[PDB]
Order: sequence, then structure tokens, then C-alpha cells
Amino acid sequence: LSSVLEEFEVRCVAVARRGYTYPFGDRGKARDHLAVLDRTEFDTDVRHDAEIVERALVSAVILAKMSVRET
Amino acid sequence: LSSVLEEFEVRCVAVARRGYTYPFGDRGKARDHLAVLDRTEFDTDVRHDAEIVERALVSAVILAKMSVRET
Amino acid sequence: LVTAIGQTEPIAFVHLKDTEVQRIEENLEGVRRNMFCVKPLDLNLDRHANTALVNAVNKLVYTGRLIMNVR
Amino acid sequence: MAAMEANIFCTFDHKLSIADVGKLTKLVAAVVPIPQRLHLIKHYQLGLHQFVDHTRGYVRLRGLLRNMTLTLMRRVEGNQILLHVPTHGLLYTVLNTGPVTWEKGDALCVLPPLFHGPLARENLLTLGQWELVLPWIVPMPLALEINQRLLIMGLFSLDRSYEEVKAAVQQLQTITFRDATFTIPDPVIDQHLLIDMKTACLSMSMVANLASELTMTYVRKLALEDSSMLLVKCQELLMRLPARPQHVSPDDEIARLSALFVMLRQLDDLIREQVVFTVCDVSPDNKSATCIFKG
Amino acid sequence: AMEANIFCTFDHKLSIADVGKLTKLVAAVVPIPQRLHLIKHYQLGLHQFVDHTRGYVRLRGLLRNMTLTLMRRVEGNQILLHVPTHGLLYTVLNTGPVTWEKGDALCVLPPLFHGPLARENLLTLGQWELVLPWIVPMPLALEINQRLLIMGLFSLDRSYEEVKAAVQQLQTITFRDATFTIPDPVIDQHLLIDMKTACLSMSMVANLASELTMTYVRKLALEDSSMLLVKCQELLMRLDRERVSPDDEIARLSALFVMLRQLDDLIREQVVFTVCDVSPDNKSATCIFKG
Repeated sequence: LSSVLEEFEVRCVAVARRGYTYPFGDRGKARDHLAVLDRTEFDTDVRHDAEIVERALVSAVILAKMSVRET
Repeated sequence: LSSVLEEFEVRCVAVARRGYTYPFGDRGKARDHLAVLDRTEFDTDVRHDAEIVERALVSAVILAKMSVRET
Repeated sequence: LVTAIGQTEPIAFVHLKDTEVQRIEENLEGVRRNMFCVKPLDLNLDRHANTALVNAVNKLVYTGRLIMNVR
Repeated sequence: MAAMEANIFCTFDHKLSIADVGKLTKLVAAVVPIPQRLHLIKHYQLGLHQFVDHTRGYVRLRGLLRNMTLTLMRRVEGNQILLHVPTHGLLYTVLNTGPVTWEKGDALCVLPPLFHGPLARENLLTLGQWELVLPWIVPMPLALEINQRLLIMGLFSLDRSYEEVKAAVQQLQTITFRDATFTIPDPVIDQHLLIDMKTACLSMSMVANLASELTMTYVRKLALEDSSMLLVKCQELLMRLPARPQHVSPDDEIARLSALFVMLRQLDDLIREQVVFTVCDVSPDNKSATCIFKG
Repeated sequence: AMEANIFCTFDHKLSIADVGKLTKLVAAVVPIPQRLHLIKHYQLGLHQFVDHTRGYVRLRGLLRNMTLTLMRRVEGNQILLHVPTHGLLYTVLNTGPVTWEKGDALCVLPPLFHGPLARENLLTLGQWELVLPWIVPMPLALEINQRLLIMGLFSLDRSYEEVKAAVQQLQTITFRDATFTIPDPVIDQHLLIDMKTACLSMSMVANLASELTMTYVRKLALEDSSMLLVKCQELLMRLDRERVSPDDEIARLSALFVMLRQLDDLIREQVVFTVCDVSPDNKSATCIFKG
């Protein structure tokens, strides 16, 4: 996983810089997922990797819906 | 257009980032040249994508001569 | 350090483990043994030992011990 | 032209009630700021009241008040007032209109009023649909925190839900400093804060650049051996995350510190105010105290 | 018609050699804890404030609240003390090791030493001692504290003697016509508690600056027209180059400002004098007062 995980680490924060440039209808709500994505890290334990992706997805799809403005 | 259209945004992000750096002989005149370069995007329409490159490119070439102090 | 006249200081490494001292001398012996093949293969010195100048000069002294032995 | 007169006579044109003429006798020797600096200023320009606005920007009053010249009340009499401006460095007594217990030996600064809570407002003294408004004199620790609380309130107001801002403004508007409670009237966000937040946000970044590698790291390294109350209570605020220094250049390091002090004065001054008093021996009544350095 | 002067009375009896030891110090700054009219000699000087574990910084701050006062006249029993008034000139002794010259922005600092001196002698009652603060010119006064703060940052690591070679350079400032050796605040490797706080007062601030700036710069960048803020984030993103409840943000920002108020004692410095003429051999010089 570490080879693909390195590509995931680069694509991770790269999404975050686009989020600061994109205006939202609620400025405070957007950081709550972006702050988790900026906190991203990869501990040596592989047991938590199923949980690491989950917060990366909670920070992903919920943010993309705000751009589409669908509730 | 595939990835190649996305690649234009990548190199444009670097020139837009360094345009806040290098000193020039003016201030507010170059200020509009940078923000309009930051407004570059790609429209959902395919025919209108040329209109963004048609204007954002001319704004960037003028900035390079100013570093040279070229006429 | 010596101050008496006629006593130029011999070139010498400063603060190194004896396993690193005697072993690197064999690599210098290979210049006298066969100078057609010369590489700076050794890089075992650790920055954790000593400080800045004490370690940085040793990388320079090895080139100085080499440039003399090659000649 | 004559240099602006130290002596200033203020005369009301509106009729004065007998109940109010004695209100000024109790007001004697107190800070009464004026702007126009006339030899015979009208009372309509007297006091802070002319600067009030529907925006009620308390930060806006904090700036405009500083431009006004301070004056000392003196010589109450029949429909005549004599304000006075002490020269710099001389000592003269000053009554405290505000409800604060001054300490000996502390500096003081003019501040716009903060309502006590009940806001009984005394007799307040009014005529012609107009009210006298004398800014309070406050101790430095109160004068310092009152500015930073206005600034931190503007930082939390950004980037967060408006309903969440009310939870922060509530705990921040209160001030329990020195026994008596205090509260900030209408801390409206303002462009005057936007430039005040600008100089703080500008200092917020550059100090991180001017800081030496041995400086910012030092707090994390002290915990490895020493332990103390201050070390623990402060460490929790920080993010969670022997060895040689990477480099030690005393000329390069002394230069990094000298520049670092300048940004601190650039940053500290926004919560600082122009000190005006340096009280010595406060009177036992706590209704008056001597002052120096006025102006 | 005589100018007002504070009276002061020593308690312990003085020998004629002792009262003449004091008349050699006519002009001299003398801190006073409070503008009381009477004052015991125990209140004079920093000697009542003298401490062991407490550091030099504590003297740096309490001295700012001390009332500087010249000794206008010395007699038996009572000793006059003339508090300066702003804007008047006042002759002052050059007790400070630095030589004075025209126009210096003199500012008071507590006395220091580098082991034994050629002449530590001063007026001395039983147990009691007098201490007259230095009157250093302003540019050196910044240089003093700039050395004292950096020297304590290395106090955590005295173990590397290579670091001590840098401390030896900071230990001896060399202003012209002077050969200072600033004492190390550290004693027996352990820090003074005042030094431990002054180092914490700064390092905690720089640490919060590294992270707290990443948020507020973003929302404030696009609104700015001056663009100067827009490039401030560039160095912050390049400051990453090496390798949360909303209430937590309030308590985190709150410490960042209050620590600077604790740090302000070491930053800005009032000037207490500015030189005019200087007497020959630099024994003393007149200086117009300036608060």
C-alpha cells in the first residue's frame, strides 16, 4: 500500500489548497473537514489505515457536495 | 484535452505563486495582472475554453517582460 | 597545537572511531597500490558525532589526503 | 498666533438646574477631553458625546478619543467652567470618575466607558437632549486586556459560524478583573478592527520567520528534563509535536533576535495605549489620586 | 525658597571616614520604592530587592517602578534627595563603566560584575550595603539584554563545550573604551527561575506563531488590496519546508498576547537622560532629564 499511499499523500493536501480558493455559503463549516485533511499522517501501524481513509472520505465527499450546493 | 488541459493549470499555479514575490517598478498596475491570472479556469463548455487561455496568456507574457524591464 | 618552528602539523583526522580510522587508511593504500581505480567510496562519517566544522573538515581532509596520494 | 491656551473656559448656553450645578462641583479635577482647543469652547463640543454614532463602534471610540486633547477640571462657579491642560512631566491631582480601585505606583490610560451592568448611570447630567460623557481612567492591566479581547473577538468571528460567535462574545465581553465586574458595549466589527487585525496578522507571520531555530524549539526541549507548573499548563496549548544544535553562529543569532524585538513592539503596541498617569500615593478614600506624566 | 528635597536618615552610627565616604558620591541616581517624604536608608538602592534564585530580569522591571533621585546634598543625620523634574538639566555621576559622550540616550540598568573588581568599595553598614545602578548609553542597553536572553537559551545544553565557545563570545561584549565580561545568569548549570520564565516568555510565543498564522491569513488575504499580506503566506508555506474545539482556539490565542505582556519588560526601554556637556576625565556629565 505504501507506494499508492505516497500518491494518496500528495493528492490529499492538494485538494485542500483548492478549498481555500473556493468560496462557500458557510465559511465556518468548510474548515471542519479541511482541518482533518490538513492533519493527515501515516503511522507505522497498518491496523488504523482502514480508519485513516474513513476520515479522508468524510473530508472528501461532504466537501464536494458543498461545491455542487446539493444539501 | 485529458490530463493536458489539467497540466496548463499546474504550471499556471507556479507563475501565479511567484508573481507575488519578485519586485517590480510598479505596484497597482501589476496587481491587476496577477489577480486576473488567478481568475483563470476552464468553462464547462468546450468551445469557450479557448477564451480563458486567449486572455490569461496575454496577461502572463506582459509580466515576464517587466522582470526584464523590457519595453 | 604545535608552535615551535620547523614543526608543521601533520595532516590527521579529529575525533573518529578506530574502526573508521584504520579502515579508511586501507582505502588510501589502494591509491599507492593501484591508482588507476580511485573512488571516494567511504561515507561512513556520522554528523551525530562532534559538531559542524569538526565533521565538515573531515570530508575535505579525505579529498586532501586523496589529491596528494594520487599525485 | 498664540500657542494653544493652557486655560480653557467652557460656558453653557442652556439653563442649568440647581441640582446639576452641584453635580459639576463633585466632578472637579477630572479628565474632560476636548477637540477644538478653543480659548472659549462651547459645551456642545465638550465631552465625548458628540462622537457617538448609531454604529456604536466601541473600537471606533477607542481611536477618535485619543486624538482629543485631555484637560483637567478646575474652578467650578456660576455658569462658568475652567478646563486646564497640565504641561508634560509635572504632577497634579486627578479624581477617578470611574468605579475602579487604583493601586499605588501604576500607570494609567484613558479608555472609553464600559457599563458596569446595572447601568444606573447616576444622575448622568443632561440638558438639551444631550449628555456629558467622560471617559474612564483605568489601570494598565485592565487597559491592556481590554484591547486584546477586542482583537481576539475579531479573530474568532472569522472562519466560524455566526451562532458560534455569540458563545465566544459572551465569555469575552465579561471582565472580572480587580474584584469589580465589567462588560463591553457593542463590540461591533469594523474596518478600524480590520486594520488593527491587519497589523496583528502581519506581525503574526513575520515573527515565525524571525524566530531562531533554537528559539521556537527551546520550549519542546525543556520538558525533557525540567518540570514545573508553568511548563505543564502552557504545554497543553501547543500541538503535540540528547541532540546537537544544527548550527550555532553567535553573530547570526544576535542579529535574529534584534530584528525579533521590532516586530514585538509592532505587535505589542496595538494592545498598548498612550500612558498618561503614573499615580504615587492614592488617597485613602479611593476617590482621588495624584498623577504625573499627564498629557 | 529652597527647592524641595526628600529627607533620609541612616540608623547605624557613622564614623567620620564613613560620612566622607558618602560625600564623594554627591550626584548619584538613587532608586526609591515609593515617593514617601521620609525614608529609611534600608529602602535606598536595589539592596532591599537583592535576591539569590531570582534573576536579573526581576531587577529590570521593579527598577522601572523605582523613583530615580539624585543626592542634592550630604550632611550629618539627614540626607537630601532631589527628585528630577522633567525637562530640567541634572548633573549625574558616571558610575556606569561605559564612558559617556555627547547626546547619549542614557537609561538605567542594575549593577553587574565579573568576579572580583579593582574597587568594590562602597558605603557599608552592618549587613547593609548600597548598590548604585549603571547609567549605560541606550545602544549598549539593547545589547545587554540581547546577550542575556540568548545565553539562557543555551543553558539547557551546557554539555557541549563547542556551545560554550559561543557563550564565551557573548560573555564579553567589547564596547569602545571598555572590556566587559557579562556574568552568566546560569549558576551550577541550573537556571534561575526568572531566567526560566524569560526564556519561556519568548519561545512559547514563536511556537504559537508557527501554527496560528496558517488560518487567519487565508481569510484576510483576498480582501486586502495592498497585496503585502498575500505574500506573507508564501514564507509560511515555505516554513513547512523542513520535514479541534472552537473553544480551544480562544484559549490558544489568549496565551499568545498575555505572554507578550510578560515579555514587554525585556523589550521596550525608557530613556531617563540625554547627555549635554561632559566633564574632563569623564568623572561625570550634566544631562537634561527626560522621562
